[PDB]
Amino acid sequence: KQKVFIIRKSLLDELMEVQHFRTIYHMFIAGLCVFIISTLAIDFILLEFDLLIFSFGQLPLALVTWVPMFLSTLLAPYQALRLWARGGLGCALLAAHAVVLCALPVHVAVEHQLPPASRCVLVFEQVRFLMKSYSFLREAVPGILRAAPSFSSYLYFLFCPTLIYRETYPRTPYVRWNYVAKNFAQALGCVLYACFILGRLCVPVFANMSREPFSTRALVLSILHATLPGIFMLLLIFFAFLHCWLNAFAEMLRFGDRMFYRDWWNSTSFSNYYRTWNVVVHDWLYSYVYQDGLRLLGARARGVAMLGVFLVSAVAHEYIFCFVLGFFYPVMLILFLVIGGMLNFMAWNVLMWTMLFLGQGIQVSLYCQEWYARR
Amino acid sequence: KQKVFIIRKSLLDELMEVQHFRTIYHMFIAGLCVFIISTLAIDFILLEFDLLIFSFGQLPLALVTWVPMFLSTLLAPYQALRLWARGGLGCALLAAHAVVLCALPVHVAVEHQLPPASRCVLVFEQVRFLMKSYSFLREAVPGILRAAPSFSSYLYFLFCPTLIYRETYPRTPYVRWNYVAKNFAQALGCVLYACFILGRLCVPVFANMSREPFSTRALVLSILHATLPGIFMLLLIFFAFLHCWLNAFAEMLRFGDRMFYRDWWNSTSFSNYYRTWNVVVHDWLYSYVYQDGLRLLGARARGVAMLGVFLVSAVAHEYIFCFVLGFFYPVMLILFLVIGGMLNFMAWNVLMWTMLFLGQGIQVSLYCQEWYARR
Amino acid sequence: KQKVFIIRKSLLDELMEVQHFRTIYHMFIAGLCVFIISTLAIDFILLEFDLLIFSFGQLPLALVTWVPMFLSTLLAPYQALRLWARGGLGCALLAAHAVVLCALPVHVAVEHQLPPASRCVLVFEQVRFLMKSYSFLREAVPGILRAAPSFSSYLYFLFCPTLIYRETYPRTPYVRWNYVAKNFAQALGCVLYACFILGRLCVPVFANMSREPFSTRALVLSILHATLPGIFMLLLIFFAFLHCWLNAFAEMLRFGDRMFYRDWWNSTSFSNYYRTWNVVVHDWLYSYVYQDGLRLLGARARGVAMLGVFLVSAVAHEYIFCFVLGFFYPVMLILFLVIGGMLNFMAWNVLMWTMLFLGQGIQVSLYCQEWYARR
Amino acid sequence: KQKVFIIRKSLLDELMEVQHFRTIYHMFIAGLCVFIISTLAIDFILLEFDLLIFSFGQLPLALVTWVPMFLSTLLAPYQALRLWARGGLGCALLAAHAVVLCALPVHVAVEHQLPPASRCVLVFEQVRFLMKSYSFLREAVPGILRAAPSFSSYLYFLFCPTLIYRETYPRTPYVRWNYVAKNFAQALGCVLYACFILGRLCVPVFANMSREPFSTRALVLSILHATLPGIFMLLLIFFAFLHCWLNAFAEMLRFGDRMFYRDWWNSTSFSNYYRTWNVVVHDWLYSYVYQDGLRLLGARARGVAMLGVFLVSAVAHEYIFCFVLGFFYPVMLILFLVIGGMLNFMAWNVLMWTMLFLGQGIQVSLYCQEWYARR
Ligand SMILES: CC(C)c1cccc(C(C)C)c1NC(=O)NCC1(c2ccc(N(C)C)cc2)CCCC1
Ligand SMILES: CC(C)c1cccc(C(C)C)c1NC(=O)NCC1(c2ccc(N(C)C)cc2)CCCC1
Ligand SMILES: CC(C)c1cccc(C(C)C)c1NC(=O)NCC1(c2ccc(N(C)C)cc2)CCCC1
Ligand SMILES: CC(C)c1cccc(C(C)C)c1NC(=O)NCC1(c2ccc(N(C)C)cc2)CCCC1
Ligand SMILES: CC(C)CCC[C@@H](C)[C@H]1CC[C@H]2[C@@H]3CC=C4C[C@@H](O)CC[C@]4(C)[C@H]3CC[C@]12C
Ligand SMILES: CC(C)CCC[C@@H](C)[C@H]1CC[C@H]2[C@@H]3CC=C4C[C@@H](O)CC[C@]4(C)[C@H]3CC[C@]12C
Ligand SMILES: CC(C)CCC[C@@H](C)[C@H]1CC[C@H]2[C@@H]3CC=C4C[C@@H](O)CC[C@]4(C)[C@H]3CC[C@]12C
Ligand SMILES: CC(C)CCC[C@@H](C)[C@H]1CC[C@H]2[C@@H]3CC=C4C[C@@H](O)CC[C@]4(C)[C@H]3CC[C@]12C
Ligand SMILES: CC(C)CCC[C@@H](C)[C@H]1CC[C@H]2[C@@H]3CC=C4C[C@@H](O)CC[C@]4(C)[C@H]3CC[C@]12C
Ligand SMILES: CC(C)CCC[C@@H](C)[C@H]1CC[C@H]2[C@@H]3CC=C4C[C@@H](O)CC[C@]4(C)[C@H]3CC[C@]12C
Ligand SMILES: CC(C)CCC[C@@H](C)[C@H]1CC[C@H]2[C@@H]3CC=C4C[C@@H](O)CC[C@]4(C)[C@H]3CC[C@]12C
Ligand SMILES: CC(C)CCC[C@@H](C)[C@H]1CC[C@H]2[C@@H]3CC=C4C[C@@H](O)CC[C@]4(C)[C@H]3CC[C@]12C
Ligand SMILES: CCCCCCCC/C=C\CCCCCCCC(=O)O
Ligand SMILES: CCCCCCCC/C=C\CCCCCCCC(=O)O
Ligand SMILES: CCCCCCCC/C=C\CCCCCCCC(=O)O
Ligand SMILES: CCCCCCCC/C=C\CCCCCCCC(=O)O
Repeated sequence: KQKVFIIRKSLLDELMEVQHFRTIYHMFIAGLCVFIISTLAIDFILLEFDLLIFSFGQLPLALVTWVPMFLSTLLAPYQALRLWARGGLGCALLAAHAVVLCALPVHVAVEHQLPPASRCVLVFEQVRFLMKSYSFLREAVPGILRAAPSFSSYLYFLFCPTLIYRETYPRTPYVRWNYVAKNFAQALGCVLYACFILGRLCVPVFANMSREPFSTRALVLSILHATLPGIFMLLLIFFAFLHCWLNAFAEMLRFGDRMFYRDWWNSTSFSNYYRTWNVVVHDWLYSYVYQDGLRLLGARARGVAMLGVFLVSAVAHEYIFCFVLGFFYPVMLILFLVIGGMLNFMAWNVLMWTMLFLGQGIQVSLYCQEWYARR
Repeated sequence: KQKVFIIRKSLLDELMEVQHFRTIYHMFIAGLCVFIISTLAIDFILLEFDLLIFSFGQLPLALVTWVPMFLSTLLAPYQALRLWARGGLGCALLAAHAVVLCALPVHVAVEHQLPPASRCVLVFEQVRFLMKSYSFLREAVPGILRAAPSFSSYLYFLFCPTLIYRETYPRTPYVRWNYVAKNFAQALGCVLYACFILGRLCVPVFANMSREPFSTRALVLSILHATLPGIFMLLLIFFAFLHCWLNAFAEMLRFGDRMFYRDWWNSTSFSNYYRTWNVVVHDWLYSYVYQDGLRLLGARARGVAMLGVFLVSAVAHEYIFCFVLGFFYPVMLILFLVIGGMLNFMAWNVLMWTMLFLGQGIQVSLYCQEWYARR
Repeated sequence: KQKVFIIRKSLLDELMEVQHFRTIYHMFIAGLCVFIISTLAIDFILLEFDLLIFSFGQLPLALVTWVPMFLSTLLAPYQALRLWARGGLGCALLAAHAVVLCALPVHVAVEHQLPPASRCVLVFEQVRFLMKSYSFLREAVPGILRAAPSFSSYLYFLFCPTLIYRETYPRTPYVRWNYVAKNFAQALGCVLYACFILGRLCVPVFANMSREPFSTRALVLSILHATLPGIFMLLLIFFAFLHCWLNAFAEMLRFGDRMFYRDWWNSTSFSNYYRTWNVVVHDWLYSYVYQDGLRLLGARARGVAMLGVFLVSAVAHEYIFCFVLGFFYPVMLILFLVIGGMLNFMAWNVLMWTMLFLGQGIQVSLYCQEWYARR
Repeated sequence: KQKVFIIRKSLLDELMEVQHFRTIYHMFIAGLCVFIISTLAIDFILLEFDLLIFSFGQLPLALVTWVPMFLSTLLAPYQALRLWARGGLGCALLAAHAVVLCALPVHVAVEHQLPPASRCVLVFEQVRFLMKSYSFLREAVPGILRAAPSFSSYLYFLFCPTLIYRETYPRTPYVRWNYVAKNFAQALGCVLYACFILGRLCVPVFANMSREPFSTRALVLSILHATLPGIFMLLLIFFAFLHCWLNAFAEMLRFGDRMFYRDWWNSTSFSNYYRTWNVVVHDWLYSYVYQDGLRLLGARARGVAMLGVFLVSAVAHEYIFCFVLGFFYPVMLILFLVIGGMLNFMAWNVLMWTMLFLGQGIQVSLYCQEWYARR
């Protein structure tokens, strides 16, 4: 079974009309308004824009080095498949493409001493492009093996908010530019909220790790003190980059099928949590690793087939982190596995939320430790 | 217009069945589970039961001095009205009743050096009894002025969750003891949550006010650091003593009409906020001060009639606080007035939530300052 | 034969209407009025409230340590039987319940140096709860043994004036609050009468036991001098705690079947005296020891079966006394046995009344001796 | 209206069959049995027969000097009226009769130093004989005044339990000698009970009045200590000499109309108390002073007519007391008047019983004081 596309609307959006959720939304904006008034009134007697100006250090060079990678992932796979579907040298071309964005974004990352944010831009873009380039390839190839995909659909697909290539993509009548303006305003608001959290309740508690004799009193209490930044960081990532950002693009491109996330907050079974969190990357990983592993192995036993998807999911995130902050030690590999093992096999809903709270409380602390032990 | 009673169910209860709210409920229990695991794991290498054992110092003497006050407010008003409705000395008896719980709970509060919690018990009980005793009198008196209320209904009314005396009180078929057991379990859970907040994120930041040279750096930043304890304290008071506790008693006594609070979190207009927060005391204050002021004055201009209710509401809360922690300075009088003036006259919803957040952030800080400057 | 309940009225109550008994009742109130006028006129040139304030020393702590015992005996037996009737761990829970009010009321009695009155409160409450908790268990268990009792009926039963659990309890139309007010007024009057007796005709004769060379002149004459306090103490216990108090609760709870005592004062045979004095505890002891001993033993000879009930009745009262005044020596064990042996086997009515008069004359004297030899 | 005689039975006798009163009766016999066992067991290591042997000092001379007085009151009035009803010297004879028992029982009382008991015998006999001799005279005389009573009826009347002379006296079929034997057994039992009270709870507390500095501490407390002997003395006088003794004679003489006392213990109004206590002397006093005062004065105003009966009643009792113990000071004149004034003019039932209790408590104390201040 390969995914078939329908015209359902993003669950939170149709839910965002129910009044009590507009209240919760307003309560969180009040929370932002409290941080901005208090930080203003304190630092007046300027702001924590220290992070934004620092973190976005070489953002010009980041975007100027994004451009050629985008041009390469645009041209290379299409030309490769087009000549290859005329019966050549494509085998070398797509491999050269696989290299041009496997070395370039690492070279430009390390050799030019990039800050974290403008590093995370390029690393996300390289995984993104690898995923959807390969997706298009594995879709188009079986069509060629009889004893030409439309270019416009490909270029469209490269900006479409989904990683599955269908060259159908059932669309909406028109574009509510008021709605996309609101969505990007909220996305920027979310970035400012995350900036305030990392500037105020994350750094000041963790700046002073130079005064640590390997005691467990400034690690456990610090982890608990940092669990709330942790949960806000994760939940803001969710809202900003899965309901603000992807819905904004799903609007601009007239893209239907806006189910990027089903109710993950309701997930009783942990399988349901994997199923209904970030459904776009889940759909790619499911279609192109699980349902291809099952075919390649021909395995009745998914036991080895799955834990393949989990292993790829585990290395991808550690690669990203290890890349973004230049840290050789994986924590979220070991934490990913130990949380996997706990929630997978070992009102149940509470345990997931608890093991998610510390699931963040650990991530932030153990990183802000070595982000300063390296500085 | 005097209030008429109907068999509607408490809004949050019928809302508590909708699944996303069961999620939020579970998220908050996860929060509690994180505090208990972390406090256990820290203080093992015992608990903050320091507060519970301290705050409930003479709780025995508190309940044993509650008993006679309850016996007096039970007997005195009924006997007085009963002989007074036989044509006597009642005028002296009700005045003696008005004294016996105006002096006794102050005497036993000050002259025995009571802690805060077992002080707040008696002060709530004395205001409670004054309010509903007077309520019964002003209901039954006009019935007597023709040129006898059933006693069982009075003793019932004295325990009924509403402050209006109707001696009808439309009732429910039977008693779901599973539901009341759940409600009291949640109420105790709420007290443990509040204990953890006051023991962990309120006291440790505020213990060190002995090292203050009248700087505004350890007042403003401390107020913002204490805004979140503030909001949790208020919102736990709401859930514990308006949906856990009063619904539990509204169940045990087969009492219908469980509308103690309409959607206050939705209140756009501030008048609506006063209308739909703690509807029981609002209903008493409305019926017996506003609609009686309007009658006494005969005033077309409510301008003096209202600001009477607000003034009584303002002195009552300051009396409680000033009593409970033995503090002569009113803050929430001046704060009550300055917040009144701001939200009353000066998407709007956000401003209320913001001016509520600091509305708490101020109360806690300015008190935990003088609770230690006196100790 | 297990007891079946009927709607008969308490014999003394229906007798209290016959005019000559209203005379005797008035004669005894005259007696009280003589003590109050004379004590007032003497001690003016204040009262014997010395005993009431002393005896009720830590009455606050007594009621606050009563509360958890009541909560435990409410919850534990029901929850245990309920899960045990779902096919568990109940066997441990009821044993933990059997401990929580076997140690707690002894600990709080001895380790806090309680006075006699506020000791007798808790010791009565622990025996009371043990008796009716066990009663409920042994009633409900045989219902479960087929190859759920209503909770409301259990909590009701826990306050019902009878120790047999029936969950039927045939009830009266309504509640004569005038009658219950009268009953509690009489009960308080009885306590004041008993206070006056112990303060005037018991202590002043017995304070001077420091001047005793083991002579029989200040023991026998003192015993006779103290026989009348003795009879008034017993007969006031009868009227206060079997016709004032239990009828007041049998009224408040709409409980029918108010036969707590048949005409004991008429008892010719001593078996009839055991049968018709304090019929509630007699009914429990009969149903759950005699009629269960007969079943367990399968004994045609009740000779060992009875003297079981008598032995339990003998140890229970000595346990109470030994507990209440902290006296290791049993007298009313030996006196209970010697009076048993005399009236059981060895116009006849007179001998019982005589052997009751000294039956009291002994108890008081032999106690007020060692209550001061220990002080 | 002069009294007319009917065949009603003594109220307590027909009441003595109702079972609860047989219980009270047995309770009082138990009380006697306790005094006899305890006095025996004490004085063994003989009895208080000291009083009986002392008080009945010259009882032989008392009876031998009773005889001639009886012979005189028998013969003199009959012979006087018989000759006087033959048309003489009768006017001198009845006057000589009035002297022969007005001087003789005083002479033999004082000049021979008689003890109290054997004095009270003769003083009762002289008032008794005066009353019924005069009664017969005032009955028979109006029959003679037309322009002979049967002797046997007179001699009978002189022993009849009533003071009104009717020479009809409606009689009963026969004589239940079992019943009269029981009555005299009870009468002797009552004398033994009174002896025990005066020997044990009256004298030992009052022997030590030689050690009094005119303090009010050994007068008020002693009066209260002696109120219970007081009430038993009065109530035993009632039972012994109005239900044991007069009913025994009302049996032996086949006399109907045994209403010597209606329910005095029920008397709400004090007029009812005078009406229904000792109805025999009341009937004489009513018939021969009140209904003759009203005739002599012809007074519409009974105000002076009554207070005549009260004055005669007041002097008669003080004469008796003053005679019996040789005490010149009247207390029960002043107490009679002060109790008269209080209960006559100034659930009401209680006050009478209270003012009776002290009404005795005073009498005994104030006498046992001067019975020893004279000895
Ligand atoms: C949030 C994470 C623990 C998680 C839980 C369950 C399932 C998944 C995948 C297989 C869909 C993920 N990982 C993810 O979605 N990674 C991609 C993104 C991501 C989210 C959070 C994090 N952090 C934990 C910082 C990193 C990447 C989504 C939004 C931005 C990219
Ligand atoms: C919460 C408060 C600012 C407020 C806002 C709007 C309207 C009212 C009244 C007129 C109903 C109140 N005050 C109140 O309800 N006082 C009584 C109680 C109360 C609530 C909070 C506080 N604190 C602010 C600690 C004190 C009392 C309700 C729950 C317990 C008693
Ligand atoms: C009064 C006692 C000697 C007695 C005689 C005959 C039968 C019984 C029982 C088996 C019903 C008792 N004991 C009793 O009833 N104990 C319980 C109570 C009791 C009564 C008197 C005493 N005292 C002798 C002080 C102690 C307990 C009843 C009222 C208060 C509790
Ligand atoms: C008992 C007395 C206070 C009293 C109250 C009310 C009415 C009367 C009369 C008018 C019938 C009397 N007095 C009386 O009855 N005197 C005669 C007797 C009497 C009774 C008691 C006393 N004492 C007070 C010792 C003296 C005489 C009756 C039984 C023996 C003679
Ligand atoms: C606009 C700026 C201030 C960011 C606002 C973020 C808020 C409005 C968004 C981001 C994540 C969202 C939450 C994530 C999921 C849940 C759990 C659900 O059971 C209740 C709604 C709730 C709690 C959502 C409410 C709206 C939400 C809180
Ligand atoms: C709070 C501080 C650290 C600001 C954080 C800035 C970074 C972490 C945030 C802000 C804007 C975000 C980016 C905006 C949108 C995109 C395009 C998408 O195709 C890849 C992810 C990427 C590149 C996001 C990654 C995370 C991001 C770069
Ligand atoms: C049981 C213990 C842990 C206390 C739990 C308190 C939680 C479950 C209760 C107390 C107060 C309640 C909240 C108060 C009002 C709102 C605003 C509304 O727009 C969304 C629901 C929400 C957010 C409620 C959800 C449930 C709630 C959070
Ligand atoms: C967190 C720490 C300080 C514990 C706080 C304990 C106090 C503040 C809480 C816990 C239980 C609460 C009480 C329980 C219920 C009642 C009965 C009601 O008729 C008056 C209010 C009153 C008396 C509550 C007042 C507030 C209260 C006393
Ligand atoms: C109200 C205060 C003063 C206490 C009064 C106690 C009196 C009124 C009560 C308590 C015990 C009762 C007594 C106990 C039993 C008997 C024996 C019976 O054969 C006659 C009634 C009699 C004598 C009762 C009469 C009423 C009584 C005496
Ligand atoms: C005369 C002086 C000593 C006063 C005596 C006070 C004591 C002995 C009396 C007064 C009130 C009585 C208590 C009131 C009612 C109850 C509740 C019942 O479920 C158990 C017995 C118990 C607890 C009684 C026991 C005896 C008691 C405690
Ligand atoms: C035979 C010896 C022991 C003397 C016995 C005296 C007793 C049995 C007699 C003498 C006086 C009598 C009492 C006097 C009047 C009353 C008041 C009445 O409302 C109840 C009966 C009662 C209480 C009588 C009961 C029997 C009585 C007590
Ligand atoms: C307790 C001690 C003092 C014994 C008292 C003995 C005296 C007071 C008692 C015992 C027997 C009684 C007497 C027996 C019967 C009679 C005959 C009657 O026609 C006159 C009264 C009279 C004479 C009684 C008067 C009181 C009396 C004399
Ligand atoms: C597993 C690692 C996470 C990789 C993140 C993938 C994000 C989802 C992928 C594609 C949808 C994004 C489409 C809209 C972004 C266009 C912005 C741009 O090109 O600058
Ligand atoms: C304005 C000051 C706030 C006063 C608080 C009043 C609370 C609401 C009043 C009555 C409803 C309470 C009924 C249930 C409580 C019974 C508990 C008890 O009696 O101990
Ligand atoms: C044998 C030892 C005597 C034990 C005494 C037992 C008393 C009779 C038992 C139960 C009936 C009492 C019911 C009314 C009391 C409720 C008062 C309360 O709970 O405080
Ligand atoms: C007012 C002073 C009291 C006087 C007492 C009078 C007693 C009642 C009078 C007469 C009835 C007595 C009849 C039986 C007694 C005969 C005994 C005898 O003669 O020895």
